Amino acid sequence: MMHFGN
Amino acid sequence: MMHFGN
Amino acid sequence: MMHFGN
Amino acid sequence: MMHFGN
Amino acid sequence: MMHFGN
Amino acid sequence: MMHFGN
Amino acid sequence: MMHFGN
Amino acid sequence: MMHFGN
Amino acid sequence: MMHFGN
Amino acid sequence: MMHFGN
Amino acid sequence: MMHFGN
Amino acid sequence: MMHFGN
Repeated sequence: MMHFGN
Repeated sequence: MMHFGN
Repeated sequence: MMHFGN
Repeated sequence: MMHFGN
Repeated sequence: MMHFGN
Repeated sequence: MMHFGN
Repeated sequence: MMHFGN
Repeated sequence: MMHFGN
Repeated sequence: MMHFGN
Repeated sequence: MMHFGN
Repeated sequence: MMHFGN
Repeated sequence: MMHFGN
């Protein structure tokens, strides 16, 4: 999984 | 935001 | 799955 | 927003 | 499935 | 923030 | 199921 | 709000 | 399940 | 808020 | 599970 | 806040 956030 | 997952 | 959001 | 999924 | 929204 | 995981 | 609301 | 579920 | 809210 | 779960 | 909140 | 768990 790859998560990109603030 | 981006979420790449299964 | 691929999710693109705010 | 974009959701690509099954 | 592909969903494009606000 | 970025999280790359399984 | 997919629900989109306020 | 968005809810994607079974 | 995926839930997006306030 | 986002909750990704089973 | 992944939870993102305040 | 973020919680990644099982």
